[PDB]
Amino acid sequence: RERMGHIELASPTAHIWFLKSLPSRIGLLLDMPLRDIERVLYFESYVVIEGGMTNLERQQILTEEQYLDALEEFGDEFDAKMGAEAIQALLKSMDLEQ
Amino acid sequence: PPDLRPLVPLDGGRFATSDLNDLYRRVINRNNRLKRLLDLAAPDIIVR
Amino acid sequence: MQSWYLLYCKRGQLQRAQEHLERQAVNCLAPMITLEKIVRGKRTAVSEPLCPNYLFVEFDPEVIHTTTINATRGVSHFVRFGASPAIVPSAVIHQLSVYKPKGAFEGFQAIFTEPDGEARCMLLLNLINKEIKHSV
Amino acid sequence: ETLRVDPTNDRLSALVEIYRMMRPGEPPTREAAESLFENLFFSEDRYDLS
RNA sequence: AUGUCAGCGUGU
DNA sequence: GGAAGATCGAAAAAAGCACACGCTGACCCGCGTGGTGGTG
DNA sequence: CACCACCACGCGGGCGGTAGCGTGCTTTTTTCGATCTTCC
Repeated sequence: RERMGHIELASPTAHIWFLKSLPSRIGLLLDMPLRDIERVLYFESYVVIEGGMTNLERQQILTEEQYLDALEEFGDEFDAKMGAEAIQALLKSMDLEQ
Repeated sequence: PPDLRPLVPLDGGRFATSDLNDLYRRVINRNNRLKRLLDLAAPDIIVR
Repeated sequence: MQSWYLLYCKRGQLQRAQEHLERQAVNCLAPMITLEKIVRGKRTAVSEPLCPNYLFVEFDPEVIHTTTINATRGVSHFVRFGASPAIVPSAVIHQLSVYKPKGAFEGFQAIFTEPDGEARCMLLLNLINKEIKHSV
Repeated sequence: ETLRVDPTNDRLSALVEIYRMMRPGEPPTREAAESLFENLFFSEDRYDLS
């Protein structure tokens, strides 16, 4: 009646309650529109994590062609990830006190 | 826990609907398939 | 104009979707590798698709819309890189058509020599993804 | 006033706008828009005013 | 030794 | 004199919609593939 | 020994289709593009 189980997720997935229940806690915490978060979550647009010395900043959403162009031109150290793991890395990188 | 999502015998050889069990089975199927795709080094057009 | 897309067809309905798409003047391509399979006879000559539930489609989006293709009998869905469906270069599919038994040609030979279909389709998808990345 | 508000200026533009309304995301093509508008109200197999 | 859906009805 | 803050109106999405009881039916994967098995 | 019949079954998903499916409620919150205005 009491013992619970667990499944080890192979890839991170967003918790729907925090993502969808308006106002979105993920969006409010990261100051990003719900459309951008929901489109980077379901694998349709890349999002930057480490802006680096390139022109693009930290929290920028990029389409496929934009990401490929950035990798062609400034393809040295900038990080542009895809999906829920990208959002998890973005949340981890951000510091709360500053 | 299983007791909070029980499988009810239907005294006819079949069982009840068990909605939570169905959703859990769906999630387990997807997780196992994703693991299989990842361990085969599948391209980023399919694992996505 | 003319392009190439990838279609994941319904399980076990590859030939039905193939003939339905041929009826619609869409150029359907599915590799058919002939090898030896373990059957009641030892290593009988069997022709098998490179991997089931996958087919390349050549059709002009203006001539035939994608909604019609998605509604074609025997096909399940498209394969899209992002929101828009993926576009396959003509060079790679032409090379695949040319190299029936066998850099890129080494990749085709490696794909053909593997006897595990679940790995065959993953290797082929890796090759086509590499070619798409090189093209774009 | 409705014409002033209306952004379309040609038959193809109006058909494209209607298709964009009906099927979001799908690329509005001439053939697709024409087929959709023809089948909406002027096809016996889809529309039946008894 | 359930659940759900649909319908009917009773008392307010 | 053009970008940013204010407005604002419409479109969309979510949340809710009394209690208690009685009775009835109807249902509770799939499906097409591959493996297996008796057979004349 | 192919040969037809029978059962596991497995992964699979929206379903079936050569597309759409929806159409008689009210209130609250968001949000997002269009206007404006206004101000540095």
